[PDB]
Amino acid sequence: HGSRRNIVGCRIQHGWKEGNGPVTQWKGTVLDQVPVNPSLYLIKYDGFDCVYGLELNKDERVSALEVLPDRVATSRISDAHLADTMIGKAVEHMFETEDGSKDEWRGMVLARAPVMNTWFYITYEKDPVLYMYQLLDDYKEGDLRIMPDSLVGKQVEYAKRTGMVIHQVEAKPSVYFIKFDDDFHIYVYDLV
Ligand SMILES: O=C(c1ccc(C(=O)N2CCC(CCN3CCCC3)CC2)c(Nc2ccccc2)c1)N1CCC(CCN2CCCC2)CC1
Ligand SMILES: [Cl-]
Ligand SMILES: [Mg+2]
Repeated sequence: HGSRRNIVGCRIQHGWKEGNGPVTQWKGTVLDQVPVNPSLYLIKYDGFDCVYGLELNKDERVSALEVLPDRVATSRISDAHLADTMIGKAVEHMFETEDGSKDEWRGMVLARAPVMNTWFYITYEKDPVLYMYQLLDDYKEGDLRIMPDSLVGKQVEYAKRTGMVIHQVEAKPSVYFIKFDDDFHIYVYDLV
């Protein structure tokens, strides 16, 4: 009935059209495939640090999906001990604004990212979606300071809106990834 190759670990490009807007072009890297919903992929789009969830084969807003011949480089971590003990910790993450002023955001390092092995999954208190950064390099730069059964498959309802729990964070088993309807962000909540 039709068999194709898997796209996890591959870089892709596709067109995007929402509403009466024009078709825009995008490049990205497919990070993983959700077990409790294999149609849902986690993608890191070129030039942005949020991890997004899209059904790249069923979403009618997607067009001209192609797989690139690019091979994501398998670099070596410059500091395995720091990379290992940093996971699961609360952090202060320094960012830079327009005027050059510095914003500092409370976050938590969740895990090492797949496919891009020098990047880290991280979420923030005032922005609880899934982010990806090369945290070891910010740490050396001095912009990162470190501080001292599964619900996957269930649905969660919030009043601000329904989503599904798609992943349990290993280092913090009460923290889960949630994919909400009609929102391509991956939310990171503590479900207690
Ligand atoms: O460049 C972005 C950015 C990104 C995405 C977005 C943003 O929302 N999008 C951009 C790309 C995404 C790909 C998914 N589609 C791509 C094809 C299919 C679906 C989705 C949409 C954004 N939007 C924007 C830009 C200008 C004016 C109005 C809206 C902006 N930044 C700068 C860094 C900042 C960091 C915030 N964290 C710092 C500490 C804690 C929070 C985030 C915003
Ligand atoms: Cl904060
Ligand atoms: Mg603070």
